[PDB]
Amino acid sequence: PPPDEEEQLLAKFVFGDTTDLQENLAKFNADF
Amino acid sequence: ETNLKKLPKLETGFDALANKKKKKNVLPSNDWFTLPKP
Amino acid sequence: PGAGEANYDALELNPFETKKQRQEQEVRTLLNKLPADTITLDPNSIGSVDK
Amino acid sequence: SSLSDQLAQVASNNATVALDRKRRQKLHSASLIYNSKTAATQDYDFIFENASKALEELSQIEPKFAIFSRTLFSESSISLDRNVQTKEEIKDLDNAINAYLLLASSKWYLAPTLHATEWLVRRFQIHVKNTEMLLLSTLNYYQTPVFKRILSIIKLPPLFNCLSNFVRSEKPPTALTMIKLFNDMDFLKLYTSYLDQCIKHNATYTNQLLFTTCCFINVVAFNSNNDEKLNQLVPILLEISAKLLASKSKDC
Amino acid sequence: MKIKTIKRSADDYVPVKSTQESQMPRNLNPELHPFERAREYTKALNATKLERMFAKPFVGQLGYGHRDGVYAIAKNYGSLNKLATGSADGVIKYWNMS
Amino acid sequence: PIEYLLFEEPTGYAVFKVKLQQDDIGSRLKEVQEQINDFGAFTKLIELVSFAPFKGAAEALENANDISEGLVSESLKAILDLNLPKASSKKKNITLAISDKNLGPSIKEEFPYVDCISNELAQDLIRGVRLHGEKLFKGLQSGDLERAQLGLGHAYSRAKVKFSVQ
Amino acid sequence: SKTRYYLEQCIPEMDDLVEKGLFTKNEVSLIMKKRTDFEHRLNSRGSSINDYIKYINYESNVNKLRAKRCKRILQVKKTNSLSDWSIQQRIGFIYQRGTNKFPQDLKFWAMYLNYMKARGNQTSYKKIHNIYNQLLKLHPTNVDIWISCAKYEYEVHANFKSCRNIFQNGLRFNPDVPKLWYEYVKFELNFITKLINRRKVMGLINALRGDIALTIFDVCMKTLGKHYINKHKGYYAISDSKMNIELNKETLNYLFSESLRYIKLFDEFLDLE
Amino acid sequence: ENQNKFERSQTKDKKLRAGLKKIDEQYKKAVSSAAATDYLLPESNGYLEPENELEKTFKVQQSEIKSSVDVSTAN
Amino acid sequence: FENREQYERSLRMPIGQEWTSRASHQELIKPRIMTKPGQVIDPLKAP
Amino acid sequence: HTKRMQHVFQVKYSMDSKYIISGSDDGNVRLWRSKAWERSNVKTTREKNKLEYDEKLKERFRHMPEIKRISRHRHVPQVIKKAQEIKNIELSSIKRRE
RNA sequence: GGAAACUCAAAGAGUGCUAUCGGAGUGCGCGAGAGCAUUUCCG
Repeated sequence: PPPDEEEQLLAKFVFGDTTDLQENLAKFNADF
Repeated sequence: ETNLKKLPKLETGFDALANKKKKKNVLPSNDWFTLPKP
Repeated sequence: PGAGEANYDALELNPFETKKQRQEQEVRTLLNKLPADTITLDPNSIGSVDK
Repeated sequence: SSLSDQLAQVASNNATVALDRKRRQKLHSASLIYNSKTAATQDYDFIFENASKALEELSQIEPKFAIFSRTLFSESSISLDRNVQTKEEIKDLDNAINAYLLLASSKWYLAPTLHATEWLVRRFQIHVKNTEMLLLSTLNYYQTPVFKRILSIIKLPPLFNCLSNFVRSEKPPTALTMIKLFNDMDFLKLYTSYLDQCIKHNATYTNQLLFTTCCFINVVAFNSNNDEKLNQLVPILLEISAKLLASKSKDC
Repeated sequence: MKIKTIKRSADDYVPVKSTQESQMPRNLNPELHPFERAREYTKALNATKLERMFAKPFVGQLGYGHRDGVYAIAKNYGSLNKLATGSADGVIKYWNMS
Repeated sequence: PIEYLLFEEPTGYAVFKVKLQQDDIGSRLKEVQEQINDFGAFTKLIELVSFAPFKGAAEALENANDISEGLVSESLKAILDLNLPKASSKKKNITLAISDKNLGPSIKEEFPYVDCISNELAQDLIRGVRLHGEKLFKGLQSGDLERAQLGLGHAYSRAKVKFSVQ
Repeated sequence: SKTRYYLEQCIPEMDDLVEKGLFTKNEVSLIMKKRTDFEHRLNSRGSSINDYIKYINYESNVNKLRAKRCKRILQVKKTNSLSDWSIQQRIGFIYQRGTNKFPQDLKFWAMYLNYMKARGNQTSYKKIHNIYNQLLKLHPTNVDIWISCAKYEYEVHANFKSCRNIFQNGLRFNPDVPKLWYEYVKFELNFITKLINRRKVMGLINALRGDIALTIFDVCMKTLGKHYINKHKGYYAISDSKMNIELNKETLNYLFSESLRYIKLFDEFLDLE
Repeated sequence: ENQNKFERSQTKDKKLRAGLKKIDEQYKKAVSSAAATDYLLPESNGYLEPENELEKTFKVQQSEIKSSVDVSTAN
Repeated sequence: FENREQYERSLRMPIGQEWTSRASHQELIKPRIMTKPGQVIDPLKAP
Repeated sequence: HTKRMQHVFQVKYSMDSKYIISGSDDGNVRLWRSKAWERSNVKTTREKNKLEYDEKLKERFRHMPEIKRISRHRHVPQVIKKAQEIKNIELSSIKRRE
């Protein structure tokens, strides 16, 4: 079974997961 | 039954103290016994 | 990658010293200086009976 | 060569790390709002939450900051460390800080902007390592206590080395020392690269254009009777007169 | 290819503020604590020397004593600090030792 | 057997549970009677368990007059009825380290199951809590002690003199 | 240290938490180093209730994640092991330690009381009585304490003898607030209406007038008058005829302003004589 | 699982039998409760793995390991 | 300890905090007669 | 022992089990700590841990010869030392004849 | 010679800082548990 959505949101809280921050930064950073 | 559920109950503020909120922002930052120097 | 012990023990070795705890470790180890006779081939052998 | 030089290289390369408590308090008491005796007890969540309030006020007066509230002012950014990641990520976060600073260069008359940018001064150590974007992004407010605070916090990069007699001195630096800073052309090339990056991002505004114009006319006035220096100084001022004319605002 | 290297990260070891207490990270390995028996032996020898340094047993008299030497002493059993002394020329006394 | 202590203060009444005990036999020694002076060992010995402030100024004057003649009053009897447990007759009766033998019989008259005590142990324990003062109370108040005791002292003095204010 | 002792006491829950496969070693070392930093921040020199609050938030969220991975991986609710009650035991320890180290913040006291009222199904009302009695001891003056857990004792357990007991104890403790008297009259009328409705339910399936409320009204009137007079005239009984008479007129005005509020939120109540 | 690292290498009198049972039980309990500390050990060690057959572990030099290593360790 | 095997097996394990955990260390040290600090020790009378 | 006590006639433990009340024939009722090094103040928990730990170390290592010859010896007064020495040589002689 | 202390190091004093199986039931203890322990509702 896969990770649930709210379960992975709690995972990002509890484990201190900054991979979303790194992906968001390196993806978006250059704009407009 | 609707009389018992339209009766007023007691009035505390304790759970409001448990779950209030706040919003503020922080703004930035001889003696009596000595005699005068001549 | 594997050639360093990762998890030092702070009561003896410490890569984040200050002056205060450096002097404290100096005075504690000078107080617990093992005497020079106590180094055999096996340092578990100072508690036994004497043969 | 000199072992002292090869060690000062790694000293300036590892200034942004704390290896004992004295260096941690020396690297943490550098703050933009508070003084030493209060900023040396600030946990990161405190300045993060008041800076999130500051960013929200700045966002509801300026609509280009919700992207930063998503990315760089996030909740996990209080646990994101600077120098534990890889150099590609440090380059990406480097131009993220550059984008933030030249976006919020026009807002420094506001306590929300000050308390908002104090967070990444305190956490992302832009008072040490992303130093020159901070300096020549807030250079135009040189008669201001926020600039005196910036200059007292920061260490000076070698281009700005004629500001170094205004650290720990309560007089703000003068127009004449600003012109003596703009005089040498190897600062001037750097300032023009900043200026055309600001043009192509289209954030040019009527205060820093005024300051850049007054500094350029006084540099030309300083070299009024220096034919060689003017002959060397034409293809900088003229080239960015050109790529300033290629913009659209009447001010620039 | 997958590589990695340990990350000191300088925040979970040296603190963020000034006043909180720094970490004492801990590894209970007999590798990293080599001399067990000789070190606790020398701690025992320092214990014996310090016990001889603090061997100060006498705490006090009480009153100016009796007349001519005691010959009976009776502690009580309910309370702690009350103690009767009877001495030779028919003199009994009931001391509060506090 | 000293396990509850009563202290009276010019903002309110305090009652302290005695966590562990003082050394009774060696209670004239230097290394014991410096522990009362320093703070890091006194809070090992006494913790705050109740502090009810009388809030009326005139009720503070009235409590001070009733203590100064050695008599119980409403707020004191109220907090002792609240805090002091009914020690059942199988175990013991509870003990209470109060400051004076003039007050003693007037609480023994009202509460039977309490038992007041003031030897030198209660004397210097109350002396220690008087010395450390505000730092025991850990913030359960609004107002410092000295200005309140200045007002209460002037009022108690005028009520003793019955000074004509005309 | 003692931080080493608390961290070493929290090891068997992660032991069986990895022994059953719902947490692998990498992320359990992640949560253990996060709890290490949180616990040193808790047992620092000069910590804060904000630190206690966010450490409690971390433990509640790791409990929610443990329940979620238990209902996802093992597909059972209760693992009948050490892994279930351990986090709630730790949250109880943290709330007890916070109320010991910082007893003047009713926000934190109320968060402890709400958490324990929620977990009353697992740990019953004796812990509620214990922490509420020590709260009453450490804050006798603040009348909202008495009012709140009198509302608790009347609306969750409905034990009227103990409810009237703690109202009378609090009314003895501070008979100079209007709110406690007025809400005692409100509770007394709620009890008498529930008793008369019990009598009407007896008549449906086929003496005790409002003298309680009237006597406590009379004692309310004279006691609030006396203590309003003693709230004025601070230390010295003011002795001039017109001033004494005009302050008696002032306390008559304030006392009748209380009695009209009694008439108002009794007319809202009425259903009686 | 880890107790070999933490290991430290029939009688007549009844009280001595009980004392010997107490001391070797205390030995076993202290070795187990010392071996249960590496759950609380702060971080894990490092490794470079081959993860293939052609990717040998010694055809890796300072350029690629310094590229994919941390900035603090690279400095 | 009546012979060298029981004596070595006695002192085979150290007690300082550098070699054993915190809870096991605070269990391995406490006196056999842990006395109450400042009050009267009565003779036992249980059965 | 002390120079100013003669012929101790009555000794009693106190109920605190830490203080022995001795009463001489000179007239005084002296007091002594039983453990001649444990002080009586309430101590902090790390200090109590240190004291009980090194006391357990002394108890475990009491058979080593040099810490035995440090922990054993006192300043026994010269009367008691000489008379116990001649009593010991008398007992060895009578054991030899036995 | 005056010293900017903002380069750092070794040290000395004064000041402030912390504690030591789960709810009932069931044989149970004097409105009552602080515990002895389960196949009873169980979880």
